[PDB]
Amino acid sequence: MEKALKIDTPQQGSIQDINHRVWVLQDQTLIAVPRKDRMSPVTIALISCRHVETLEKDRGNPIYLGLNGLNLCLMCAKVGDQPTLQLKEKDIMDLYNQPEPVKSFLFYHSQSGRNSTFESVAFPGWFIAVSSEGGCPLILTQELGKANTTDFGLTMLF
Repeated sequence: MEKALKIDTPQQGSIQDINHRVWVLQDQTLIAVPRKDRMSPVTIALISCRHVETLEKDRGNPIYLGLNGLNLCLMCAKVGDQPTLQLKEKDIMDLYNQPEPVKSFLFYHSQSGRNSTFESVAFPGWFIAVSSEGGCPLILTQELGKANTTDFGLTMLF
């Protein structure tokens, strides 16, 4: 069970509100559709990792998030070259329910001036990119040349 917090309840909402970038799971990949007739709204569920007792603390607080609709959540994968995101098949309420804080799916949450960032716990050095620039797919980046969006908020509701 959790220690003593006031944000244990799952907070589900969205991120499209940032720049009208709707997110759609398309052919096992999340892609932003900022201008498409075939768009589909989704939801983003965010919850703390109650089994943080065995996790790191120095680097920052690891938590988990997922899409609410087709049973899909963040998941680190590798293209046999470098790490990548795979939000397709994963459950968030399960990792919360059972003491299985799988770092490969957890992300350290941070903030830097009204902005929030999320770094891969199993593989630090990379940040999730919300893709609010042109309309790129949801991927992880380690360094960007002001071409992606790593620094942003969320529109999670409770």
